[PDB]
Amino acid sequence: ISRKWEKKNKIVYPPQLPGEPRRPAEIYHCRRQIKYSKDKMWYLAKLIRGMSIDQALAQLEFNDKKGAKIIKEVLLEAQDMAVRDHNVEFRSNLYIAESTSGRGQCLKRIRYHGRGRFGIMEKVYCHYFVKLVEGPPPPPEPPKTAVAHAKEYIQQLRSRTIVHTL
Amino acid sequence: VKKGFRAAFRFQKELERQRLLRCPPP
Amino acid sequence: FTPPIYQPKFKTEKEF
Amino acid sequence: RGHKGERQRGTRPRLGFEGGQTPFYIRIPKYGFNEGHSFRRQYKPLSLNRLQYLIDLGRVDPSQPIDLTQLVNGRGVTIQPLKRDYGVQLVEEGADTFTAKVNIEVQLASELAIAAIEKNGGVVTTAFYDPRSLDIVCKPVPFFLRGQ
Amino acid sequence: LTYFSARKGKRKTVKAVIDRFLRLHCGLWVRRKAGYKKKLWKKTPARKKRLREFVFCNKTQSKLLDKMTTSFWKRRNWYVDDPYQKYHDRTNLKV
Amino acid sequence: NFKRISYAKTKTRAEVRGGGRKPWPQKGTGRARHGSIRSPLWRGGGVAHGPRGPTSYYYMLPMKVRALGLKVALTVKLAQDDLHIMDSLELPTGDPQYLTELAHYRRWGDSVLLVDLTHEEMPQSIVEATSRLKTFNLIPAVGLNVHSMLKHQTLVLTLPTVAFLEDKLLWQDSRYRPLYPFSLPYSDFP
Amino acid sequence: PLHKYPVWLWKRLQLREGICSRLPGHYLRSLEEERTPTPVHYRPHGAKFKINPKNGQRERVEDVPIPIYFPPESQRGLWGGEGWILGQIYANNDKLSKRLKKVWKPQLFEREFYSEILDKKFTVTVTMRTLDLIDEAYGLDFYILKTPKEDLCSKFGMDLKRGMLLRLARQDPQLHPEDPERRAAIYDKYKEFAIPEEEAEWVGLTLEEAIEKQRLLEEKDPVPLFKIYVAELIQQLQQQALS
Amino acid sequence: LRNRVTDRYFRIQEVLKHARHFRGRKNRCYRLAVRTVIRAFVKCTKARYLKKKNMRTLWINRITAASQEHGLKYPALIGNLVKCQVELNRKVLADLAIYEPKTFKSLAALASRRRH
Amino acid sequence: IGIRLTLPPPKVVDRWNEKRAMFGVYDNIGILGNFEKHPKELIRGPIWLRGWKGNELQRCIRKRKMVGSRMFADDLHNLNKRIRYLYKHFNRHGKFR
RNA sequence: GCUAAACCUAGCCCCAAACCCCACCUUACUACCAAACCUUAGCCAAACCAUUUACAUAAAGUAUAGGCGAUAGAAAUUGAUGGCGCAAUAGAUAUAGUACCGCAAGGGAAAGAAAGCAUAAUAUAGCAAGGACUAACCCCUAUACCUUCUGCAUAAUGAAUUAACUAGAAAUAACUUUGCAAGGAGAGCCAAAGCUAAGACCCCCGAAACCAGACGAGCUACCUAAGAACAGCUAAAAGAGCACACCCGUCUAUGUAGCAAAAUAGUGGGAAGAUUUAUAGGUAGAGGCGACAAACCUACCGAGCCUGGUGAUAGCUGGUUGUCCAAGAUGAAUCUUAGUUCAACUUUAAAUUUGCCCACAGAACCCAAAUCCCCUU
RNA sequence: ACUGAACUCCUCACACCCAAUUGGACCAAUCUAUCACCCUAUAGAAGAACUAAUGUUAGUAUAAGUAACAUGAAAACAUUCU
RNA sequence: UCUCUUACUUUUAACCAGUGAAAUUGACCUGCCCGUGAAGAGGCGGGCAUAACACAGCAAGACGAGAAGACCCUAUGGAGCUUUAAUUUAUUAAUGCAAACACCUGCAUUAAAAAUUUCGGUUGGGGCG
Ligand SMILES: [Mg+2]
Ligand SMILES: [Mg+2]
Ligand SMILES: [Mg+2]
Ligand SMILES: [Mg+2]
Ligand SMILES: [Mg+2]
Ligand SMILES: [Mg+2]
Ligand SMILES: [Mg+2]
Ligand SMILES: [Mg+2]
Ligand SMILES: [Mg+2]
Ligand SMILES: [Mg+2]
Ligand SMILES: [Mg+2]
Ligand SMILES: [Mg+2]
Ligand SMILES: [Mg+2]
Ligand SMILES: [Mg+2]
Ligand SMILES: [Mg+2]
Ligand SMILES: [Mg+2]
Ligand SMILES: [Mg+2]
Ligand SMILES: [Mg+2]
Ligand SMILES: [Mg+2]
Ligand SMILES: [Mg+2]
Ligand SMILES: [Mg+2]
Ligand SMILES: [Mg+2]
Ligand SMILES: [Mg+2]
Ligand SMILES: [Mg+2]
Ligand SMILES: [Mg+2]
Ligand SMILES: [Mg+2]
Ligand SMILES: [Mg+2]
Ligand SMILES: [Mg+2]
Ligand SMILES: [Mg+2]
Ligand SMILES: [Mg+2]
Ligand SMILES: [Mg+2]
Ligand SMILES: [Mg+2]
Ligand SMILES: [Mg+2]
Ligand SMILES: [Mg+2]
Ligand SMILES: [Mg+2]
Ligand SMILES: [Mg+2]
Repeated sequence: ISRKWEKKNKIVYPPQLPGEPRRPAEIYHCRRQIKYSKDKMWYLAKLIRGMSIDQALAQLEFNDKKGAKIIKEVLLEAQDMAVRDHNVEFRSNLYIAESTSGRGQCLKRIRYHGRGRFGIMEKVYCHYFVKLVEGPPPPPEPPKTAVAHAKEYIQQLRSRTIVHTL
Repeated sequence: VKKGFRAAFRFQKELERQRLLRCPPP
Repeated sequence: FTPPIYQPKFKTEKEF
Repeated sequence: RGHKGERQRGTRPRLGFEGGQTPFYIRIPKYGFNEGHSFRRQYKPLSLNRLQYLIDLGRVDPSQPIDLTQLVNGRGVTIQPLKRDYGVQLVEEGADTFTAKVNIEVQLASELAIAAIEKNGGVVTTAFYDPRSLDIVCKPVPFFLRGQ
Repeated sequence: LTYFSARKGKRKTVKAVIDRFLRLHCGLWVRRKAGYKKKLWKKTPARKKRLREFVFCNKTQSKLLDKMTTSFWKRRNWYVDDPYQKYHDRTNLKV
Repeated sequence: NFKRISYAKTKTRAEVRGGGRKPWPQKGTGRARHGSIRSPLWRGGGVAHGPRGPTSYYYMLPMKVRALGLKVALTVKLAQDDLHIMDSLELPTGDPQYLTELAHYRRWGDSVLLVDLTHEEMPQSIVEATSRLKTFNLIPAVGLNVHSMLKHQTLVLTLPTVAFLEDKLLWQDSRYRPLYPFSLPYSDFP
Repeated sequence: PLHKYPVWLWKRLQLREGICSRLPGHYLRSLEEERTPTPVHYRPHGAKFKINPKNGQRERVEDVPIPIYFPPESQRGLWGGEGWILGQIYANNDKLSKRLKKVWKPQLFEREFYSEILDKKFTVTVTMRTLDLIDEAYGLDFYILKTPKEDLCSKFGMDLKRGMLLRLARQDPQLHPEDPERRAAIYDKYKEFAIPEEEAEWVGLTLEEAIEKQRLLEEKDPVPLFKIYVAELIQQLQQQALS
Repeated sequence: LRNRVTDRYFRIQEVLKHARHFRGRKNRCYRLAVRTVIRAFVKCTKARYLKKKNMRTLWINRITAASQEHGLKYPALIGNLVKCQVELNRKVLADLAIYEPKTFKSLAALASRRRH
Repeated sequence: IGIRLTLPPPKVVDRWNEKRAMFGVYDNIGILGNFEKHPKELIRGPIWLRGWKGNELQRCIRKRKMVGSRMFADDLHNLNKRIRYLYKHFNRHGKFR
């Protein structure tokens, strides 16, 4: 197995010079061996990617999927440790930079089929990972406008060369 | 485990090359 | 007719 | 190994099988070419050329009687009693240049070989040996080590 | 044939070959012609003369017989009055 | 190689435990055809062409060839200045350090093969000195061989050993065909 | 691995160990020695060499005995070394025909024999060969005492041999009591076969019977250690008093 | 397992490095990658003929355009230059058409003059 | 993944231990000792292949002949089966005839 | 960054040496009531099969035997502790004959220290690449691989994919390189340049089967012993009627990896009898049993199952793993045409001397194209 | 007229495009001898190389988050109701 | 049942939550027409079409998936059955002859019961080779 996510909280950066932008805090948290399909968990993770901590908690509190409660618990734990151990000033000043689901260690069980035949069930388990970055959530990428998009087209036109010649 | 040293050493050399490419020394 | 073949039970009864 | 068939499968018929046609080595009639071969007596040839060569190189001493033991000790002849060798036969080859006076005992002797031996002033006698006596004569030392 | 006998591990001789063929030491195989004793009353004198002859074998036939016999049958035999003593060796053979 | 006897052995599909029954019928199962769970294709099956039993690699070069090899080794040592003749192997002391220092001073190799005529007459001092050394090996004349001559950088011979080797090796030249094994009595062979 | 000893020597090794080792030497030698039985079901070769007509050469010839099967009923009778031939034949006596299992059985008769040494009449299942052998021996007692174990091949025959030998060794007066002259005449007639009684006791005993006999001979209820210690104490006290 | 291959990693990597830019499992799974890499190398070998074939076609197309700008047809241009003993090849003629239009105009005038 | 991620523990070979140092001594026992002993008598190994060599079929025949009576029951059964199989293979299979 | 990857000793292999309290045969592990011995067969080889084959060294693969053929095959005589092993898919099956499977005989494990996804779905068009290009695509070129075939993109076979494992064993005679040389060889053997030594060369999986010996009649067939069940109505002592329980399984539908390796729902036949059924016992494999359906005999019975012979055999199918170069293509016999042997072709090495092409001359009477032959060239 | 091949020429270089089969030059890794003592060399060996056997074992995919499965109701969780 | 189908209820269904298989699968960036081709094309030629993706249906194609299908032919492959196929009578039952003075052994003959083994090749669809 791999347990690199846990180690990511223990990296100490060198002290910053006074004339240096304040490095945003980063909190890595995980729950391992959740009795839930990683494929089902992925939808919740994707849902809350890039959202503020409060917005993510609000969205998860009203979601019917089982994984929503687990993700909410993980997010609340991440917030608590961000305040206690990672010197985050405001609880709400956190956004989900990364949230993914990973395969867990699964168990194989037998499903009995109808003619003395069978299948192999997998008691599926998943991991859930979050990185919480301090600061307001980064603005959503603006849709590209006709002006910019035509600018790109004209740049492509100008890039043209006379190919296969002197 | 497979007896032998040359394959292991080759792998170590490849790992060292990749490490230098990923985190080249200052 | 060919009888079904059962796989060994140990393979599917494993636990952590 | 080829492609399919008995030859790739490794199961081609025995040697001498001809695909069902009566084999060559069986369609030829039996004839007594080798009947009793193992009971025929064999005599290693000793040409007068070889005898003169041995005498000249000193591997056979003509000053003493020459019998099968002396020939073998000088390595002039190799006797295999187990292969039905009954001894040595004198051979006229080299008679016209034989110039050695020798007392030689052999098992067979051609008339011309006798003539050459006697003209040089020597004596030749044909002496028989059974397989056991021949073995003992050819290799006496092993027999003496047998302790019989 | 038997390439490795079960008792000695040696190569065996096909005795059917020994009963039919004479090997001259140089490498030639002599044989009788098939049918040389069969229904002679209906064969012309020339055919009978051809059949009563001792005949050499092919190169491939000789190779087969060499394979089918062991080295014992391919040795020098100094028989007393062998009729084939002169034929056991080749003379004036260019290639 | 002539002394080599490899003891590697593997089990064939006949000798692997079990594997008598056909695992499943020829037809209908949808699986590959098999005849036993111990065929080479199976995990835990036999080895199709493995090392089979203790195998000897024994063979004898003609004794003339082996004696010629001894002669060639001696010539090579002499020509390359690795051969040293001693009157005797007697040492002032049985201290191995003396022997090592002597070799170093005389610019002998890292490894020295000392040869003496017979096992019994080897001086006690040299016996003691070489018993505690790894690269200074002391052997009787009857033990001389190409392999050890090559393994050891320098070859040290005594004068009696030289005479003995000359006699034994030259005898191979100018000897008849053996009528019977040379262990048996001969007119002039000790 | 390999056994230290060949598996066919394990019986001999066992004979050299345990009670079988304590068995008397003469009986052990009788077991060890094995002599080929007289030819019964095959004609032995006249000589050790023969001129085979095919090539006219002197070739060695051996007598390979035919395996004989002796049903357990034979052990209760006297078949003069005769038994069942369990073999095969070629139908119509040509090797190119079918090969068939064939059992040849001896013709068995019930006859009454009187033993002079035992003064008893035995009804014994017998073969004409046995009758002829008895005639050649000049009586049942002579046949029993002469024929060795291998030729006799009968547990009953060997028991009769042991009985007769014991009778001779003991010169038992039970042979025709109140007729000492007749008893002496019989013993003199069969004098040449007499052997020591210690040996006649072990004649014809199977290995298991010999083992049981030896165990019975050497079984002794352990002596109480009271007796041993009393003897030792008395001996020591005698030594002390003397010294 | 007296002798076991210990280099299989590197033997696999030699092939896979050439497939890393493929689509799908062909860039990961050796069984699939090796077949496509062989096809890629065979195409690379056979493409050396098509490169030369296409360059000449490209040169001929460009020369045709340039000559049509001056009322000539490519056959007339090429034939008349040959007849005037100018041995400029099609690569150079296309380069001149693109980068030396006055020189190409001169050559087209020369070809038409020779034609007349 | 069929590659170990760590260098194996160093393997140190003493080229000058007694076995290697005295290897080969008395290989010329015969030609240097009046042929009292043949070099093959220096060979230590199975009794049935001391100073002898052969293919597997010959080896198995020799093993059965020389120590067959001392073999364990199932080992001897395996040897008999192996001899039978090798006989069939060497005398009935193969490219050449 | 998940899953994972890796590891080294647990042991094992081949040699050498050495010869290694109590309970329990009754229903085993339950304190205590009046008898063993007896040819292996068959697979297989013979290309079927039937006699036959198939359960120290040297003499010698010789004498002998043999559908005289496949093949089998003497004796006289001679005398003689270690590892160029494995290292957890390996090595023992083994952490264990355990778990688990089977009524039973019996079978019999596993394991301890990349792929797949996610970060990051997707853009016209196409074996997914290559030539390229400033540029990912757009342009142009391009009919996956293996095997089997005259010929496969083929809508012929195999393959989801990764890892690990998984398939060329050897003689006779040659050739090459040494040694010695009319002798060689460490007895035996060969020798009219031979002899001695070495080097090079002969795969994997798969039947249906056959036989030996066990194990099976807790299913089912039949039988034995001693039991049990059969409402109500109608009829009267019934192989009686209708119809419950019960037994069966006519027809239909559903189900078809199913609830079920033969079921469900309805419908229907028998239902005091030749009935159904519990218990215990018996008959055993060329056998039993059978109201003969070739039915049944522990889910797969035109002859059970297990173990062994057995690595059965397979002229049949499939598979047969580094790089590179070179030479290399269409008759006879045969229980034979799915194969093989000889030829032809082909490859290698060697010897020495003509080879192909080829005009003129030449090659039949009877009643065309060309070919054959060879001076020159 | 031009276009048009791996034909031919041109600059440079050349053993470098057939099945079965055959000859040959190299060679990965492993072990052994002796080196090197760094990760190799010369040799001797051999369980010596896998894109393919409905191959064996293990992992993980696809089909697919699909087929399928499951808890009568309220309540004070005492209980009641269908 | 049908002309001739309709309505409703339950199950299934579809959506939501939980749990979660199987056959299958060379890779697929997986269009249509005509032509071609190992003779039936998504993939080749010429045309036409063509942003990208879910979800639910359908069953025309993927010579669709399931058992090295069914049927036919081959194998000097099995096995079963029947016989006036070939070879035997070991074994039993009869007799006969010897052998022991009803029983039994050996040898013959005849049966019964069985046992072992084989199924040549080329040609021929409406034959009688
Ligand atoms: Mg079930
Ligand atoms: Mg094939
Ligand atoms: Mg073929
Ligand atoms: Mg087995
Ligand atoms: Mg194993
Ligand atoms: Mg056969
Ligand atoms: Mg003998
Ligand atoms: Mg294991
Ligand atoms: Mg990966
Ligand atoms: Mg295909
Ligand atoms: Mg096919
Ligand atoms: Mg497939
Ligand atoms: Mg019952
Ligand atoms: Mg009633
Ligand atoms: Mg009724
Ligand atoms: Mg019935
Ligand atoms: Mg019927
Ligand atoms: Mg029927
Ligand atoms: Mg069954
Ligand atoms: Mg096979
Ligand atoms: Mg070529
Ligand atoms: Mg025929
Ligand atoms: Mg065929
Ligand atoms: Mg061109
Ligand atoms: Mg060219
Ligand atoms: Mg391999
Ligand atoms: Mg692999
Ligand atoms: Mg595979
Ligand atoms: Mg899924
Ligand atoms: Mg679906
Ligand atoms: Mg559903
Ligand atoms: Mg759902
Ligand atoms: Mg079409
Ligand atoms: Mg397609
Ligand atoms: Mg759809
Ligand atoms: Mg088929």
